[PDB]
Amino acid sequence: QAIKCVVVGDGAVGKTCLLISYTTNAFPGEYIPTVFDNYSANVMVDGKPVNLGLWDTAGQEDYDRLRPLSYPQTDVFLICFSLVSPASFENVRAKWYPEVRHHCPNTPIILVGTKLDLRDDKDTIEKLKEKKLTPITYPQGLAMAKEIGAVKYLECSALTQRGLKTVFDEAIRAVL
Ligand SMILES: Nc1nc2c(ncn2[C@@H]2O[C@H](COP(=O)(O)OP(=O)(O)NP(=O)(O)O)[C@@H](O)[C@H]2O)c(=O)[nH]1
Ligand SMILES: [Mg+2]
Repeated sequence: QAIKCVVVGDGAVGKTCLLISYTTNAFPGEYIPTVFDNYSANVMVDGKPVNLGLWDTAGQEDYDRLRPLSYPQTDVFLICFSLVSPASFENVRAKWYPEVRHHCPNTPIILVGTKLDLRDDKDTIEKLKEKKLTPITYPQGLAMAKEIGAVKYLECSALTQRGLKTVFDEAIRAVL
């Protein structure tokens, strides 16, 4: 079964790394901003084989009139935000949930907190502290998910791969 999955979210949240770590079991060298890339993976979820078409989108605001072109016939959306960027988190409800629902009213949304490894990280906590900012907790993620009518909230690290397979397993489970 062919399943189309589109990934959106603010620039630098870890969309590309998420997709490349999942499909190749390797974390990308540098940070090259995505224009548009196309990945695929053969998955087995609950006894079913699936062709998972993964569509990587640009998080830069410049591509606002270009991004909705990826949206038709989408089976499941991943809206991504960094657990370590409150700003990216606020934009889940301010930008990404509205943009997805204006074009795809019904398509299931999975909300995905990325960079889980960085949540308990010393340098990062302290760097957010100096701006009177704090990492996004799990309860807040779940409330945001309910807020945007997401079908699942999941947390993962593209770096350690912690929670990474479940993201896509649940993405497929929201279509099936
Ligand atoms: N610690 C940590 N860093 C991560 C993780 N995922 C991505 N990063 C870092 O975050 C930066 C952005 O990653 P990237 O996947 O390119 O984000 P993006 O959402 O694709 N950006 P764009 O919208 O511009 O394409 C990179 O420096 C990358 O190494 C993660 O799970 N943990
Ligand atoms: Mg990218």
